[PDB]
Order: sequence, then structure tokens, then C-alpha cells
Amino acid sequence: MENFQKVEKIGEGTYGVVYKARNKLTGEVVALKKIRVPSTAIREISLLKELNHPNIVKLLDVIHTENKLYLVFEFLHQDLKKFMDASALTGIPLPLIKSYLFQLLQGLAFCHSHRVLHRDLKPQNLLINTEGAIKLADFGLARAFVVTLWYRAPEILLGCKYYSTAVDIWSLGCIFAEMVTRRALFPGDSEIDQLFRIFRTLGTPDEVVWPGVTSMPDYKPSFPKWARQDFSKVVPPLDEDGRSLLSQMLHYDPNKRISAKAALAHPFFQDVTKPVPHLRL
Ligand SMILES: O=C1Nc2ccc(-c3cnco3)cc2/C1=C/Nc1ccc2c(c1)CS(=O)(=O)C2
Repeated sequence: MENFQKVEKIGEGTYGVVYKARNKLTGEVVALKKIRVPSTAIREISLLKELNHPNIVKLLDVIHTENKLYLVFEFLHQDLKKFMDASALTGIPLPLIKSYLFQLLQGLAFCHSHRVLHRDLKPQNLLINTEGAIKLADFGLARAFVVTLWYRAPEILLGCKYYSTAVDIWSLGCIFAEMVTRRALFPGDSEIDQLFRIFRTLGTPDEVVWPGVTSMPDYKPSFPKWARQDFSKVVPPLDEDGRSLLSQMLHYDPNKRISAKAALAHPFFQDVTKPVPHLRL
């Protein structure tokens, strides 16, 4: 703590406040996260600094002193939420959307292969730099330890306590649609409102499309029954390749939902390139 000179407060996270800080020693600029300490967390967090991938925000150090916990992450200047706000008028170019989705899927495939889940993916957690790269931040913290519910998977909202890697694919699918249309896909303001907004778009799930759904802890036979909408109306003007991938990312049944690995081979990415975005820092 004493070894860092806090510059600015980057923002309040799910498990603590994040500050832009300068390592008074090395002089390097980093992201200092003050965790708002169990031995389990310590061990879990420790394994995370071993995970290294170009599309994952690197956990540099873990400072456990005076019974306090500080996580030191690599620093990136902008998150996707701010970039989207800045591109509100023209929207993000499709080539850049495709590049970002491609890199994010690589990041997830890597984490998923190590059995590490994010569980709370959202625009605020996706950081970008001037080189055209995008990285996932806060990976694996959920397991170690006005909340947005917009990117929450159906199985989580229905009471399933043993979620899988599929929950991250759902969140990513929601973010994908948002970049294309420039509007949140399911902006619920409560757990039931979130669930109903999903049902009104993709249809109320039943035993046909999702075996075992009526046995979920929070499922109620009294749920209204809405018909499914066509994706052409939900995410215009995404082409057929894109709509195809999106539908596979938003399948109700977690077991039918596409994996990050398989999505990487989807036809939507046949013409992927790596454009450099115009960032205003
Ligand atoms: O560079 C960074 N590393 C991080 C590690 C974790 C988190 C985080 C998020 N929620 C909880 O934890 C964030 C970072 C991080 C931040 N850099 C950064 C730096 C500046 C700005 C933003 C983000 C947002 S903006 O409005 O675009 C300005």
C-alpha cells in the first residue's frame, strides 16, 4: 500500500475499489484493487496469477499485509462501456466488433480450458488499448469470493447453483448484440424483470427446448407464456452468419449453448482482421 502512489480512482468494483497507481519503486503504472482474509481466497487468488494470455488482464501481484488484501493488475486506459458511449453516434464498425468478439472468445477458451469462470462479464470488465486489443478483467474473482443483471444467464436467475462455463458465453452473447444495436439486449431492473425480458424475446422456455427447466429451484408454473421473436427483428442489421452465431450463444439449455472453442471456428470469423480503433484518451 505504502509502495503505491494512488493517481485516480478508476471505479468501484464488485469486490473493491480500483485505483490507477504508480509503483513508487519500479515507476510502472498499474491498476490497484483494494479488496473490500480466508485462506481459501488466498490460494484461489494465487493460482490466478499463473494464468497468462494476451487477452486476459494480467494479475501482477497479490499484496496480503496487515490483514488487508490488494490485487495489482496491468493497466489499460479504456473499457468497452466508455468506448461504446463515445461511438454512440456512428456505432462500432463491424470489422472492429468482429475482431473484439474473436479476441474475447480466445480469452474465454483459454480460461475455460483451465476450468476458470468469470461469472460476471459486462462491458465495464472489458478493457481495450490503442493497439486494437481487448482483454477480460476480473476473471476468477467471483469463485474466490445497483448491481447490473443485464448479462446474467437464465440458469443463474432460475436458481441453479452449479453453473458452468456456459454462463460466460451467454453474457458475451448479450454484449455482442449490444455492440451491434447500440442498446442493451435485456436491461432488467430486478431479477424477475430480467427473466421476463428474456422470456419475451426468446420465448418462455419449456421441457422441449430446455429439458429439466420446470424443475429449477425458482421456476414457477405461473410464468406467462410468450412466443419467441425472430432474431432479424432483435439484432438488425447483423448478417445471417452473425445471427447464427448469436442464436447459438443464447440457447436456453446450457448444454446446447456453443462453447468458446467451437465459436472460434464459426463462419462469422472467416474474414476476421485486427483493425486499430481511434481512441481518445
Ligand atoms: O487496467 C485495469 N486493470 C483492471 C483490473 C480490474 C478492474 C475491475 C473492474 N471492476 C472491478 O475490477 C479494472 C481494471 C483496469 C482499469 N482501467 C481503466 C482506466 C481508465 C478508465 C477506465 C478503466 C474506464 S473509462 O471510463 O474508460 C476510464
